[PDB]
Amino acid sequence: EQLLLLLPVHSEERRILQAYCTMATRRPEELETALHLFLECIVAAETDDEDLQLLASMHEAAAELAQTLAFALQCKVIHPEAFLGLAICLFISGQETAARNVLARLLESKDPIAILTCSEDDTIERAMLFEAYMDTQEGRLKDARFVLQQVLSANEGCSSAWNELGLIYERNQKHKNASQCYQKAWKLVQEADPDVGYKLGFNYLRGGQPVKAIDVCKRVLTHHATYPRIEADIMDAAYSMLRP
Amino acid sequence: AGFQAALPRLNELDVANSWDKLLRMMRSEYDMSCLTSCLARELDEDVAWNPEMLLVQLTSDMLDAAELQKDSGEA
Amino acid sequence: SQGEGIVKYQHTEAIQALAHNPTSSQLASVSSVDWGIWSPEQPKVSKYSLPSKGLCAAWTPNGKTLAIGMLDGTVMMLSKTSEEKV
Repeated sequence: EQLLLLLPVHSEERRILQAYCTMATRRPEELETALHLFLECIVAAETDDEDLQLLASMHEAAAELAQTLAFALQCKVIHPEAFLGLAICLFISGQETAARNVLARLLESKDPIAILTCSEDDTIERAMLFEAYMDTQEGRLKDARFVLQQVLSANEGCSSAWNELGLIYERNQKHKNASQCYQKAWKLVQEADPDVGYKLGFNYLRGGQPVKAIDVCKRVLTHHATYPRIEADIMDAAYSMLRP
Repeated sequence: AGFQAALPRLNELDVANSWDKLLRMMRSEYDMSCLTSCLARELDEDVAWNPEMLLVQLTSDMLDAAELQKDSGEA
Repeated sequence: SQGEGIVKYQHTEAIQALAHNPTSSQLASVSSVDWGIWSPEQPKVSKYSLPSKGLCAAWTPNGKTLAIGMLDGTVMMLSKTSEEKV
């Protein structure tokens, strides 16, 4: 938010990123303020105590501007990033069905040419990632794999997509290709992510290669030492089953 | 479970970026960014300058600036 | 040295370390159940319980004390000469 106050007030990017910063806090009242901010964004698109003081004042301004849901459902999907922000606000706040509706409305535009774009804008790709996340909670995975294969054919560096396909492989017990794509993800990440490192170490543990698991967990800790559940779930068993 | 990486503080990225404070008041109404392309990156401190030591420091800094690129060996 | 086995004696589940005293001929094996003391004169080895399986072992150059390296960190001065443990 300290950086966000550097943005022009009239800029659309500031207006949507303000809602993003408010929804980041995960606070339900902040979620409501962000939701109303995003609804205002889509409607408008259709047609050192001083720094803390500024932070507080912008928080109050968002609160009072928060004091239109059918407008999202019915209007033309002209502003995609605001649609994505609204959808993730709906998902975090708890309403999964409305998030499904709004994001399906966003991605019925192109569903592909849009992903194959060599552009800085990646809102469409992030929408694909969110759709994979939502489908992973539905009990079905075939359409999630469909989306992941699409985005990875378009974008080979999508480390999160590799992570998700590895995870659904782990559900399918297909562990060799899961480990292969996890190694792909680990290479792309440059060994600097706690979650793909965590699951890679767990796969090594299940694969019975505790030296590799120790290497992965040591990289996780030398980069993100505060990640929980890493040592007590991987390192202890790797030490225990290093020499059976 | 949720985990958020520890990223550097804004003042860690630059020590003399106090304009971050100043620019956060004027922008309360609209954008004046064409006036703010003039603020110096650093700021002067309260020190004393010996002529010979200052010249030696300037020469050493320019030599280090040259040698930082010269370490790659590109020519 | 030539390749003739002297004796082939089993342990309970697994063996971890082998330590030879530079002074005396007999060695000490570190295994799953406990550390066994096999000697050429006495094939009988006493068996006792340990919290878990050890990792490493080290004898003193004069043969005073034996140190057992353990995963949980318990290094015990279990020496036959002195029953005291540090």
